[PDB]
Amino acid sequence: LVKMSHPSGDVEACMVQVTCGSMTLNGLWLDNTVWCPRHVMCYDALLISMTNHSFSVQKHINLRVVGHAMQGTLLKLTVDVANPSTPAYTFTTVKPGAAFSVLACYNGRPTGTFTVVMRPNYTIKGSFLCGSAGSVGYTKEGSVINFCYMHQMELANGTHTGSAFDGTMYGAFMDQLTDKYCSVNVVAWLYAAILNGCAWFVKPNRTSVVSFNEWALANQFTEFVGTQSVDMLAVKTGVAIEQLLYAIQQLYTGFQGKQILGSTMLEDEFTPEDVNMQI
Amino acid sequence: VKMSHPSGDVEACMVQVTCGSMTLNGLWLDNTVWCPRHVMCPADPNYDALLISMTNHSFSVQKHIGAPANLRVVGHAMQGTLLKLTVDVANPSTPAYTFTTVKPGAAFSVLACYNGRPTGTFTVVMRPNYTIKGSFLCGSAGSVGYTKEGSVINFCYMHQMELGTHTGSAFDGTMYGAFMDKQLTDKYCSVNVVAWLYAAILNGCAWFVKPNRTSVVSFNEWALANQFTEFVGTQSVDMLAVKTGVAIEQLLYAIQQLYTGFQGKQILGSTMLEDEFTPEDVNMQI
Repeated sequence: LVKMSHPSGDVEACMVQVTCGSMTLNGLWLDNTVWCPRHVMCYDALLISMTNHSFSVQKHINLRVVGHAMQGTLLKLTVDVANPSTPAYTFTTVKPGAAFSVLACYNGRPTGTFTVVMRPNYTIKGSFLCGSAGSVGYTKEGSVINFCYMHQMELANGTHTGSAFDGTMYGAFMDQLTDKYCSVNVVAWLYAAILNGCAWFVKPNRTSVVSFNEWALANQFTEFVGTQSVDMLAVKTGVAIEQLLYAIQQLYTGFQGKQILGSTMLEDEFTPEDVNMQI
Repeated sequence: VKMSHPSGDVEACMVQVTCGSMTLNGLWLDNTVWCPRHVMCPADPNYDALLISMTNHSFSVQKHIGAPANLRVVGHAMQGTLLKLTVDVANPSTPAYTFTTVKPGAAFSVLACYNGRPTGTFTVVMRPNYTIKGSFLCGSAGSVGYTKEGSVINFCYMHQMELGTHTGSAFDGTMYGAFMDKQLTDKYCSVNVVAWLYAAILNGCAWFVKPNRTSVVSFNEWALANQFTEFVGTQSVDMLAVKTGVAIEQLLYAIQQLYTGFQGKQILGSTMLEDEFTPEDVNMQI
């Protein structure tokens, strides 16, 4: 079990530096659009201020701005060349629990890639430094890249958030509720354990989904919704979901010893789809 | 967080290499395609023999990503556990590159491929027993590991086999830890826990740094019998030691008492030690 990101090449070819007056950060060049975070101008008063000569766009790794809009927390620039390296793409929101890949960029230059999970408090625990705004998070299905996160800000140490390409910011933060354990990913990780001969924590005892979801409201766990991915894990291991929901209720109380895939606490950052693909 | 280099560069150089009924990945730089030598093996073999049996067209090289399609093999040599295949088209997308061998504790990025197609990228550290903890399935041999200083790619790994651990070749042909294409006990990476501690100090968890200090030379001989690696300090560590004020010898003592166990305490809310982040990592991310 490894934190595994999509290869970053397709996205790499779309990362541009967008600049406006003093501030500069990362932009996403798709077709004739350049997406970027709007605080590049620091709002409706600020938009009237600018002209197309207020934005310069550079590709590092020759563009003129001939259009300007704002859409939510995002600037929708238009440019005179369609990116010849534009992947087949989509805009979509990620619901909490789900994982996506991040291309961390600075001054329009990609420098790192890693995977994060969209936390239940609508933040993400990645590694972002000053000027990484405009880095893009994405997943990939078949051949269609699917862009789901533009980076914008850092709330406290290590907690970051950002927007979907519809301009909406995750968790409505303007340019934090308590975190919870993603119950369905914990379930996946527990199945991953069983599939690697580490099954000391399984009992015949069971907790119904409804009982667990009530218990979850009281202990900062997410509502469990079963999926085909989880069901396939159930079949292969022989161990029912509800057994795992019981073991969670007990393991949270403490590991009393005793390890699971090298960890002393619960892991909620690997998804069912993650586990299936890797095991 | 575990953080791999962008892969677009390397993605441009991945090909599929076919020989008989066997297919895996190769790396395409200049006129040379490197691939693991067991692509020659039908379902203990004698590689020098099979390499003789190789005819002008026993090798086929497809490139799937970017602009297709097929490359003609023009000559074939063996080197170590790899094949050096020469092709008449030079890779236009070849970058500046070197062939470095990583040492244990060092971290490199892997690009996992299947039939020439990149499918995922992650980061491993090379284990003290010369294995890596990857995610690799059938047909992933040929997947390459690399680091990038400047815009220079340091290719350091070609994936060969599964032992649940993994190993492969340096690009000079030599398998890591001298495994054969037909496991000693792991140890804790002393310098990487030093680096991990330093990230704890830098983050507000500083309780373990008693003013007592164990020297390098003595921690080392201690390590030889408690499954730690010989500590070798580096300028990267020293930056992490000036920024905190805590001396290396302090944490070397702290490892000696923390190995016994955490006595009901948390560092980074970890009960065991983490040896999978490097001083370079800490320096970059904190």
